[PDB]
Amino acid sequence: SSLSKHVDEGLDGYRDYLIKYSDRELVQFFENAQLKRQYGEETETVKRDKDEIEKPSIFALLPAY
Amino acid sequence: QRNTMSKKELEVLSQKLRALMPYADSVNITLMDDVTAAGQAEAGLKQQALPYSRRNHKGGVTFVIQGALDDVEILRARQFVDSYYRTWGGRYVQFAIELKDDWLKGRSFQYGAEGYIKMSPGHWYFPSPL
Amino acid sequence: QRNTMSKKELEVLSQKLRALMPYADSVNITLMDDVTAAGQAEAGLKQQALPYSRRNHKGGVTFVIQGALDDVEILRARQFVDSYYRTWGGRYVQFAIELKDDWLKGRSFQYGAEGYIKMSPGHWYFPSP
Amino acid sequence: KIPVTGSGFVAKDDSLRTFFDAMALQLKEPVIVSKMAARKKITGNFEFHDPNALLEKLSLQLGLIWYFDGQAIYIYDASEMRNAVVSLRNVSLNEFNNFLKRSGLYNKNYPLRGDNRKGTFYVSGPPVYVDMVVNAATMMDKQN
Amino acid sequence: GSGFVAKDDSLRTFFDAMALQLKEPVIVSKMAARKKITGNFEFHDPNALLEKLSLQLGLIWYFDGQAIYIYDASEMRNAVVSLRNVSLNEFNNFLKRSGLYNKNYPLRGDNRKGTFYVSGPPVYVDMVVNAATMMDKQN
Amino acid sequence: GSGFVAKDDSLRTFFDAMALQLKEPVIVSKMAARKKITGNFEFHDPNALLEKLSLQLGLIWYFDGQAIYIYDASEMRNAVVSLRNVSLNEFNNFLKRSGLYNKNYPLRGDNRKGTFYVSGPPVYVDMVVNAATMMDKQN
Repeated sequence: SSLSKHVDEGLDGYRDYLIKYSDRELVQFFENAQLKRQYGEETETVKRDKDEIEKPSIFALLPAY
Repeated sequence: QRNTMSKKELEVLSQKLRALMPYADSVNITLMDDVTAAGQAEAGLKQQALPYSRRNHKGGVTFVIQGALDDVEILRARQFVDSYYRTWGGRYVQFAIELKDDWLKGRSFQYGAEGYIKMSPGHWYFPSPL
Repeated sequence: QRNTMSKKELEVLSQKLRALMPYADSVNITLMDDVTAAGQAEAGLKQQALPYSRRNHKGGVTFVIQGALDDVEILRARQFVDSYYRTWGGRYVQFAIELKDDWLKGRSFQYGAEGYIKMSPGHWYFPSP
Repeated sequence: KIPVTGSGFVAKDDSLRTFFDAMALQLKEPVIVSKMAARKKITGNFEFHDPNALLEKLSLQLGLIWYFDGQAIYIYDASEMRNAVVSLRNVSLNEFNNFLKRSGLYNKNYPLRGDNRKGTFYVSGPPVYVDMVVNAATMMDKQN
Repeated sequence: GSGFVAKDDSLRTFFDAMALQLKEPVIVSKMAARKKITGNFEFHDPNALLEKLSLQLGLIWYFDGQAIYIYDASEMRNAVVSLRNVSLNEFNNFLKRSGLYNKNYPLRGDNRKGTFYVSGPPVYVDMVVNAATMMDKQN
Repeated sequence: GSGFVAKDDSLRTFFDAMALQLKEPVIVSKMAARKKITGNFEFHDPNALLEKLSLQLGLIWYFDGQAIYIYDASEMRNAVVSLRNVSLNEFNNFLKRSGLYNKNYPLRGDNRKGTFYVSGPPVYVDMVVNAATMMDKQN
């Protein structure tokens, strides 16, 4: 809870390396299947236009890379 | 109930229409009442069990028949209008039968003076008050 | 309201214009108001419901018609402009129809005092009007 | 370039964070929208002339809870409201309400439920309101 | 003048539309968010519409003063607690003045004793047990 | 006069160009460096342009006397800290006499007590908390 927000500051270069070389159409699949898994079937589908300011998680880049 | 002509100048119209129609020997002009032209159009539109909406305004009325009618309510509403046009003309009362689908086609909404359409479980649209 | 010729200076202009057209008998010169020439052009431009902007200056006016007009608005604009040019000519008032494309088609924007166009969830555009 | 005569905000599929940051000038404080309440979208022609009354109505039609702590405006959705119950060994509830009223953190929409001169009460609301009330209540008894 | 037209909603879409006529926000659980509803409704008396719908659909609801929690009926929990040095009448007098007294789910027990029984929604039972055990430790 | 014609800059090449009219360096964080801006800007009143653009973009800023820090609004943190043996009205005179007193984010609390509530930028909160627990250690 508290050490996970400390390791987030320590893990910005690896997330930026995984973003540059993973696929855009495949990270969006692992992002929507995670939201469909956690909250339910009535969850709004995430589209491409999040990519400007919102960053994907480390559990969606790592299978898609 | 919509003209202001006296007895003298109605003979001028009954002679300028006779000179305009050469086969006619004489033209007879009868003054018909105005509320019996719309009460017969409403009573005939009620016997066929059709949904309608009368719009009264100054100098003419208009009956609007909309919705998703079925196959018998189109034939029964087309046989009455063409039997009414033969006797009254399309000058005073106008029938507006329009076949259109379910408005707000599959959307849930909260109508009345503060309206919003629900495009999705997480999406709100705020048009004119539905 | 733009020339100050006298009676004799108008009569020598009529006698020096009659010599140029040999078929004519006499040239008749009438003076018209300068206000109704630019008034009929605006009263006809408001009736067709076209967006416009008027730029008054000395010695002529000009009307600018911008925007992403649709198909029927540039048919009514040609039918009015080519019917005004037949009556008055293009020496005083001139129309300038230029058509462009709309930036705010799928965009969300704020209008009013401090206007901006949000081109993206992470992009702002501050225009200078 | 932007031809409309009046003043207002037009949102085409804005996602409730870009929408409330546009209200963050008429409101004179910055707005902080949470992560779960930013998945909802809103579209339409809006105008702001008393946004503290507009935020209350849209927080009930959309389903949201909000809180203003003097520097910013926090916005969560309704399913993030948490509850707590704490006991004061040596100060009263009427003593704690004077600390909240004098400082300026007293919120009349989420009051404190309890007996007027006792030690126990029940607080519930947004997570930045509860985690301040619990932390100051257990940091005044250790001082006293 | 008002009203919702439900077409296959999910009881979280539905009850937020009633959250304006009711002056409090509504929190629907995730097991009671699976049931669905259709129909043309009319929100002119919502405190009786919520009571009629919670018995036809099968639900339990609790309003503490800030929000309206809605659970389905299979989430009802129960517990028995014993108080050492305070009786039931002063704890019920605490709830009558604190405004947390719910007449639909009262406290079952002897009127001047320590042991009693409580059952209701999981936000009401978890508050009543913690408030009951946090007064005897204070005494 | 002067100005800056921004064409798809990234809020770090913009606020460095404003950092000449502002007479201090500008430190933009990397979560507020992903937003972009474009347009012809004229710097003739920078202290009101930064105040207006922080609300139109959604930002928080702070000037401690040597530099101007700029974060986005979702990085604002808060804390409540207890002073055992020093009043708030004395600590607030320490901030007024030093130069770190910011009237946009003041200290909410009782005027003669030990507990208060502070919120603002992370460089202002982590200075006020550390200089308050280093004033309980001195007494």
